[PDB]
Amino acid sequence: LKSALGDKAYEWNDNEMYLFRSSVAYAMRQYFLKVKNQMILFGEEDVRVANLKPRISFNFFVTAPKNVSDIIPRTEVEKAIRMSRSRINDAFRLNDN
Amino acid sequence: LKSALGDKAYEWNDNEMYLFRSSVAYAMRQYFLKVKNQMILFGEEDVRVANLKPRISFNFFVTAPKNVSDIIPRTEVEKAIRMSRSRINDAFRLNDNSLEFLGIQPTLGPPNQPPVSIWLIVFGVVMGVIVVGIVILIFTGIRDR
Amino acid sequence: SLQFVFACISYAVGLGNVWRFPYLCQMYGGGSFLVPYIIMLIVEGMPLLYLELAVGQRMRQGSIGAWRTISPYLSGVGVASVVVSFFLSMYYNVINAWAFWYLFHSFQDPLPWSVCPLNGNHTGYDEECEKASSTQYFWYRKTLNISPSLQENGGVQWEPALCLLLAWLVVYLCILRGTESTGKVVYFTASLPYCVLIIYLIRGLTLHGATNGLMYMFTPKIEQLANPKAWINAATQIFFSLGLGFGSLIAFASYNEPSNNCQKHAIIVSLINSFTSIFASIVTFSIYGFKATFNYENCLKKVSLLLTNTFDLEDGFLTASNLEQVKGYLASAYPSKYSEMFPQIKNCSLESELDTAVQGTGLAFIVYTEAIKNMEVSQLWSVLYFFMLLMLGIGSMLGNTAAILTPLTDSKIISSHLPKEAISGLVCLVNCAIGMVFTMEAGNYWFDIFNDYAATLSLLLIVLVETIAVCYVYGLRRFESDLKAMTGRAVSWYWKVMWAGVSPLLIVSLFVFYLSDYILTGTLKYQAWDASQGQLVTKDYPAYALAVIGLLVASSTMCIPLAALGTFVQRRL
Amino acid sequence: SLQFVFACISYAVGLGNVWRFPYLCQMYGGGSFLVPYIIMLIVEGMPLLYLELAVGQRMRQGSIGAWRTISPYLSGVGVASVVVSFFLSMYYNVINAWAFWYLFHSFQDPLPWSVCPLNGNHTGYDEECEKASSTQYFWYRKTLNISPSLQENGGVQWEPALCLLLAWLVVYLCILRGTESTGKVVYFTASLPYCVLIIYLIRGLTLHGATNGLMYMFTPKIEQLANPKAWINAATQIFFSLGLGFGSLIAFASYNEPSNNCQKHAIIVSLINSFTSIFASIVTFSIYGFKATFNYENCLKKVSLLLTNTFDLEDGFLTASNLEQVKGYLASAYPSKYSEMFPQIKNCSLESELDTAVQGTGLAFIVYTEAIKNMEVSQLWSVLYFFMLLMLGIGSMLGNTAAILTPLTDSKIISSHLPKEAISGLVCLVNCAIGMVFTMEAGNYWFDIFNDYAATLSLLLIVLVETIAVCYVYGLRRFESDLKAMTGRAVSWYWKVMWAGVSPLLIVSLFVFYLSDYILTGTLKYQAWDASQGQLVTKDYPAYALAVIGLLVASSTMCIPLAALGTFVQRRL
Ligand SMILES: CCCCCCCCCCCCCCCCCC(=O)OC[C@H](COP(=O)(O)O)OC(=O)CCCCCCCCCCCCCCCCC
Ligand SMILES: CCCCCCCCCCCCCCCCCC(=O)OC[C@H](COP(=O)(O)O)OC(=O)CCCCCCCCCCCCCCCCC
Ligand SMILES: CCCCCCCCCCCCCCCCCC(=O)OC[C@H](COP(=O)(O)O)OC(=O)CCCCCCCCCCCCCCCCC
Ligand SMILES: CCCCCCCCCCCCCCCCCC(=O)OC[C@H](COP(=O)(O)O)OC(=O)CCCCCCCCCCCCCCCCC
Ligand SMILES: CCCCCCCCCCCCCCCCCC(=O)OC[C@H](COP(=O)(O)O)OC(=O)CCCCCCCCCCCCCCCCC
Ligand SMILES: CCCCCCCCCCCCCCCCCC(=O)OC[C@H](COP(=O)(O)O)OC(=O)CCCCCCCCCCCCCCCCC
Ligand SMILES: *[C@@H]1O[C@H](CO)[C@@H](O[C@@H]2O[C@H](CO)[C@@H](O)[C@H](O)[C@H]2NC(C)=O)[C@H](O)[C@H]1NC(C)=O
Ligand SMILES: *[C@@H]1O[C@H](CO)[C@@H](O[C@@H]2O[C@H](CO)[C@@H](O)[C@H](O)[C@H]2NC(C)=O)[C@H](O)[C@H]1NC(C)=O
Ligand SMILES: *[C@@H]1O[C@H](CO)[C@@H](O[C@@H]2O[C@H](CO)[C@@H](O)[C@H](O)[C@H]2NC(C)=O)[C@H](O)[C@H]1NC(C)=O
Ligand SMILES: *[C@@H]1O[C@H](CO)[C@@H](O[C@@H]2O[C@H](CO)[C@@H](O)[C@H](O)[C@H]2NC(C)=O)[C@H](O)[C@H]1NC(C)=O
Ligand SMILES: *[C@@H]1O[C@H](CO)[C@@H](O)[C@H](O)[C@H]1NC(C)=O
Ligand SMILES: *[C@@H]1O[C@H](CO)[C@@H](O)[C@H](O)[C@H]1NC(C)=O
Ligand SMILES: *[C@@H]1O[C@H](CO)[C@@H](O)[C@H](O)[C@H]1NC(C)=O
Ligand SMILES: *[C@@H]1O[C@H](CO)[C@@H](O)[C@H](O)[C@H]1NC(C)=O
Repeated sequence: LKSALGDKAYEWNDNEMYLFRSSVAYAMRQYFLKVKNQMILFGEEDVRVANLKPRISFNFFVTAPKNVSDIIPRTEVEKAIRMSRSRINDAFRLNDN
Repeated sequence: LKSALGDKAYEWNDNEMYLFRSSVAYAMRQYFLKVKNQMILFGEEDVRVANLKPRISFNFFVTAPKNVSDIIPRTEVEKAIRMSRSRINDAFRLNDNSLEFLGIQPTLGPPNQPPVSIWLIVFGVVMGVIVVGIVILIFTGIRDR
Repeated sequence: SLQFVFACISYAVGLGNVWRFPYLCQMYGGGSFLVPYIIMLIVEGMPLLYLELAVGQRMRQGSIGAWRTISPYLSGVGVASVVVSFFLSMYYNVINAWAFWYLFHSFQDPLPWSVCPLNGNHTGYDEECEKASSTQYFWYRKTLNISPSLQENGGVQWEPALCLLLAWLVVYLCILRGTESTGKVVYFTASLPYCVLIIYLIRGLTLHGATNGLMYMFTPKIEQLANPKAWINAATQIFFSLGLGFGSLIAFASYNEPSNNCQKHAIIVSLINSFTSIFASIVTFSIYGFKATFNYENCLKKVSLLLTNTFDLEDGFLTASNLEQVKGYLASAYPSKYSEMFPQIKNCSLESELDTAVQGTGLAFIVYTEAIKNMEVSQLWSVLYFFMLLMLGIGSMLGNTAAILTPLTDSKIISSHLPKEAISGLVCLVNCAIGMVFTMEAGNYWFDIFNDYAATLSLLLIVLVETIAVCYVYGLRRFESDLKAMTGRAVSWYWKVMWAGVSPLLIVSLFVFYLSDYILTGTLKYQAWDASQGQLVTKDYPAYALAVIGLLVASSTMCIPLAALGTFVQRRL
Repeated sequence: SLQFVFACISYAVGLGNVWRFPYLCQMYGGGSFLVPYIIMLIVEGMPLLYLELAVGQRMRQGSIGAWRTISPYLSGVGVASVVVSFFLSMYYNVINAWAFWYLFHSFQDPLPWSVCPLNGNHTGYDEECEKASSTQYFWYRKTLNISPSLQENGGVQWEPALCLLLAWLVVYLCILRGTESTGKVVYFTASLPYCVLIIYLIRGLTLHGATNGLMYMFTPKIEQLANPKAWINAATQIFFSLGLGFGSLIAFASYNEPSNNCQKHAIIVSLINSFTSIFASIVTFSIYGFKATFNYENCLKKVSLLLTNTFDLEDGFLTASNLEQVKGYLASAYPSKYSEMFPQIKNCSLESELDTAVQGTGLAFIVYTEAIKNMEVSQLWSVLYFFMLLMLGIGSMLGNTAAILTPLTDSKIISSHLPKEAISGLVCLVNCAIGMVFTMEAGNYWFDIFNDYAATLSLLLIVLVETIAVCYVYGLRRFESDLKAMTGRAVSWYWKVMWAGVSPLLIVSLFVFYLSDYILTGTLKYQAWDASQGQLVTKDYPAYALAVIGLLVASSTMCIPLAALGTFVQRRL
């Protein structure tokens, strides 16, 4: 954050993590609609987050809407994030670096 | 959308409405944390939307997280949206004239940079030079005549 | 050598070419103005100019002495011709004052005519600055502060007063450095205006909707070509641009040009003057057409947005081509909602906007300051153009002051106790003090009143009486024999008939037509600003206002029959 | 009049001042260079220059005939002095070729030295363009394509070949238009370099970290002031900038300056030469210090980012001041993770970067093209600066070609079947053809080899032998009496002792010191590019390479003892 915005950067509370999980859910919805021709209602509770560090850092994975044992593969999540990266960037004022 | 982005505008399906409801929920969370000092877990299902029109238009109101009969007043929602409008704009690539919350008006942009009559300075310098040339010329034409 | 051509160019190019001509052209139809302009040019700009130069070269005397010797009846024509230039100088310097002000306001960022101020509640821009544009508001309110009528005079302001004072001081300083300003310097002065006009033409021809202005300027419509107030104001604009009537050209080629040709001189002068006028009336009108088409597109966009927001329509559906289709479609879907909304649908067309966009006596200013905000670096071009206009102003100003100083520094009655510098400064100070009427709140109205009648009608009549005198009181055959014996060339019957017949009939016909169309309509209406709406309304002249309208032309033209009477009481003894 | 001063300025300012001096200054400590420079200037730039001008004015003969008449022993000094200029011209024109190329690559957007290319997988920039900067890569690879060694020669390229051909053609065209180029034109030519240097100084003094370059340039450290390879290369740089040894100054003030003062002339020349050198070696070093401090801050930022990403740290915590505190702190928290990461922590300091940032014979190019990307409009300043360098190049080139043409167009043996233009073009063509060695892949190494020895050592010895001859073979007292009787002024004992004693001892001492420090260390190492790492490594000269190093100074200096033998076999009969 400090690298991108300087002394104009917001602070990263858990509402920012809520917005990040919602952005990832939106990206998954869009990818599954525009490529797989399916409509799946991903939510912010299907994005599981781990290892939150203070240098802003974590891991996440995505689960089918109500089947906790169904993990979307890493490759499809990479595709879904490539498709919508320029929008997730804009939601936070970050620039791909 | 077409006014703001031109022939580069995305289409507005219901995933965009999902993202809008999540943005409004985030704004409400932030306002209730930073002003009321309370932590309330608003979600996207607490933003109720009505009257969706094809010129992009709707009404919305906000409900307490699990008490459907508890409607947050319109004034507090206006404050919560004023506090976070520049962020909701960025999430959609709109610029405060393409995303109108009817009843909430932007009131910024004051110009300030002049320390006085910047033009008076040049007027004065030119007048000084002119009067000096004038007295020089009168003196010359008087003592030489 | 080329020095003669460049001195001629310096002679011709003035302020009636870059400031007055476009203001007159836009006012009288545009297309319906050049046709009368060229007609009056060929019929009264060749013959009378050549006749005046020829008389000035033949008698080799001053403006008053020549007509004194031609006959004792005609001494007062010089007095009238001098009073005309005296009337000219005072209001003339205000145009230099205004360019001074605009120049002083060019060292800023952003320029004050490029944006609008904010309202009290800081939500939007000013209300008056939106009806008018960002430049019309700055002209009518920031640098003029015009009143909505002529009766609300108010009090003398202090910023335009200072600018006018500085203008008079700088013209004083230029006149104190000898009655000569050229010599090895003409190549720069005579060329700078044309260079800056080329620059602005390049800029203004690459603007969207520019061809509309040229179309409006050139193409004439035959409904205002029958307007007599166009012909007379086109002929006397020529009279004002060439310098006829002012007695300056007679006194110029008097102690000069021993036996050189006057025909070539007059032809070059008239051609370069008219060419300069027609070329400068194009760079302005390209930008004028741009402004008009912009305002028209704005009307259309505003109406489209209102219709879209009102019922509901996908943004971008109703643009500019289906506007009528959708207007009609919204009469078989729900007229119950449409009818009660009809008094808000603005009806805007391009012709009605090309007719009235920036009309007025500040046209040059508003239009030229409108093509600066649309440029890459604005302050540079603003400074350059306004310095150009200031050069032209000081030039025409010194040229006009020459015609009032020299017939005063020669009379051996008043030149006793007052030296040259003292009397020059006295005239300058009296002019600066009388020109303070035009720094008030309703000062632009008085400027407009003083401009037209005082600059046009007197001189139109005086050149007429000059021609009648030289043709039928001195002898046409005597004069042609004199000029043949002096220069060694016979004038063609072309000029011989133009001097005697065509001009002294055309001028009188043009005068009686205008006087009749004044008598058959009644009182005349001038204009106003109407700050609350943003357009020029046409309020009436008050009764006391017609007093000065009469007195100007009277005191500047009725000096002939009093000379013809003073020369009659002296011939009694 | 000022014409004399401006002609003197044109005389002095060349390419040894704006191109060679900074490259030499950076190479030898910077601060430890001006002190030897000023010392050698005062002790060998005043006396020998004045002596040379005085001899050229006294004998009023050519470069060869003067020393022919002084003694029959000393005719070959002119032949050696001409061979020196012949050696100079060929590699000299390559500097104009390079400026030609850079000029042709200035009509683009963006400029090719302002960005790096992309890699094959399009993820990041090129690998070589990142180790080096955007300008060092463009110099070493795009316009030169240097090889990592001297043995990998390769084949003649076609772009630099064409640029060099065009350079020779344009110098041909300038020489064909008479052996004169000044006259009512000196005020512009002599002034343009100064103006552009003021512009670039203004630009380069407002860059962050500029004071570091000036500190490095001025402040001397006493550890390389004991380096003999600095003193000799500082003295012979003076010898190369003033034109000594080339036989041009003798032949210049021979058919000119009848009885004017030579002391004032020589003093003004030396002063303006040294002043221009010192003033031009500042605009470059401000930008050099900027480059060095930028690279240092980059090292620091990269290391900080690696440490942050590695363990975990709030972004913005470890900036540049707690770097050592945190480095130490991460040794009592978890060294198990730290130790195995130690060989990646780059150790970067500012001194080690100011010492080696852009060093090399293209310093002027890389540095000046580095302060263009940091400017408002780049193409304009690039075009201006490179046209300036081209003017200086053509000037010094014609000045050097004069010393090889005139001692050839006068001998009445070869001027029979070959006219002036033909022989001029023949020499130009032979030079253009021999200069094709410097358009190969390892051509910059050959340029560097040809530069130093051939431009320095021969001339250093020839001015020595000139002074010995004029002092102890012609008679000091005879010469001072001759000059007193000719000019009417006695030379002070100041110059009398400088001619005889101090210079002929200092030059020999400087030569024996350098020859000893060559004999006590062994072979010398030049440099390389090492594209795979991005810095100048110091590979050794091959054995066959020392052959040309010997032959250059031999064939350019051993023409004295063969003249002393040809004049001995003719004196037998
Ligand atoms: C802004 C207004 C501008 C005003 C500029 C106007 C300046 C000139 C105004 C007068 C022009 C009208 C001519 C009227 C005829 C004069 C009356 C008269 O002669 O009195 C009869 C007068 C007798 O009149 P009585 O009073 O009826 O007996 O005759 C005299 O005996 C007067 C003696 C003459 C003294 C010589 C003075 C020399 C100066 C004259 C020059 C002035 C004319 C300027 C023309 C310049 C050309 C060289
Ligand atoms: C921007 C518009 C404003 C521009 C600037 C305008 C200002 C310029 C106005 C200048 C007005 C004064 C000009 C000064 C001229 C030089 C002054 C000078 O040399 O003074 C020496 C000097 C000034 O006084 P001092 O301090 O003793 O030198 O005056 C004398 O001593 C000469 C003696 C004068 C004799 C008086 C009698 C003259 C009249 C005889 C009877 C007839 C009365 C009629 C009067 C005629 C009046 C119409
Ligand atoms: C487009 C810009 C202007 C174009 C003109 C370029 C410059 C023209 C140079 C003038 C030529 C004269 C050179 C010197 C000879 C003097 C002339 C001469 O001797 O005259 C006496 C000459 C002697 O003839 P006489 O009757 O046999 O004695 O008079 C004439 O007969 C010529 C009459 C021609 C009338 C002027 C030309 C136009 C009249 C027809 C209607 C014009 C429509 C206006 C629309 C214009 C649209 C732009
Ligand atoms: C890039 C390389 C640049 C080369 C430029 C060098 C040009 C000059 C090279 C020669 C300079 C060395 C001087 C050696 C003395 C000459 C040898 C000799 O005289 O032969 C003995 C020669 C007898 O020698 P023997 O063969 O041993 O019997 O004496 C003669 O009888 C020759 C007859 C003289 C003919 C007159 C020709 C006039 C042209 C001479 C001018 C050339 C010198 C240029 C100096 C310019 C100053 C005005
Ligand atoms: C950028 C680097 C390159 C720059 C450009 C370099 C190119 C320039 C090189 C120019 C080379 C040719 C120069 C042309 C000069 C003018 C041509 C011309 O006027 O020709 C007229 C003309 C050319 O032929 P045309 O087509 O009939 O006119 O030649 C003649 O007719 C004259 C008769 C010549 C007599 C030949 C006998 C001369 C020698 C006698 C025996 C001794 C042999 C030794 C020879 C000495 C050679 C060292
Ligand atoms: C900073 C840029 C340069 C500054 C100098 C500005 C221009 C100076 C103009 C030269 C003055 C001469 C005017 C004409 C008179 C000719 C001189 C003359 O007659 O000489 C014979 C003159 C005659 O004296 P005699 O021995 O009594 O015959 O010789 C001298 O005695 C003067 C010796 C002075 C030595 C040169 C000055 C410096 C030497 C001391 C060490 C310098 C440290 C170097 C560090 C410099 C740092 C920048
Ligand atoms: C939840 O997702 C898992 C896959 O992650 C589904 O498991 C499959 O179940 C079918 C039969 O039900 C088996 O034939 C497959 O082999 C299972 N796949 C794997 C990877 O184990 C499971 O059915 C899903 N449950 C629901 C309720 O949708
Ligand atoms: C849900 O919200 C409503 C308010 O919108 C709460 O209603 C209040 O209930 C208390 C007692 O329970 C009454 O004294 C108040 O008068 C009520 N307010 C209104 C406006 O009616 C209700 O209690 C909330 N329910 C829960 C479970 O939190
Ligand atoms: C724009 O044009 C319309 C039609 O040309 C104008 O509406 C007409 O108004 C007159 C009265 O002024 C009625 O008698 C007509 O019946 C109207 N026409 C229609 C089709 O309804 C309208 O007034 C114009 N706009 C403005 C602002 O005047
Ligand atoms: C940066 O500096 C450190 C310390 O000054 C260097 O680390 C030393 O390396 C030598 C061997 O070359 C060891 O004997 C020392 O014990 C090391 N010092 C410490 C404190 O561990 C380090 O090598 C330098 N960076 C680079 C790239 O060489
Ligand atoms: C706008 O300003 C006016 C006074 O200039 C004020 O009466 C009005 O309340 C303001 N608008 C709003 C929305 O407050
Ligand atoms: C204008 O509206 C019509 C429908 O009436 C539509 O078919 C057409 O595409 C529209 N034009 C544009 C440019 O959108
Ligand atoms: C980068 O390019 C190289 C070849 O230049 C290739 O081997 C490598 O796979 C590329 N990187 C990726 C991530 O594909
Ligand atoms: C550097 O780190 C220390 C902790 O070791 C911290 O107190 C200090 O504020 C840091 N400096 C900056 C400029 O952030």
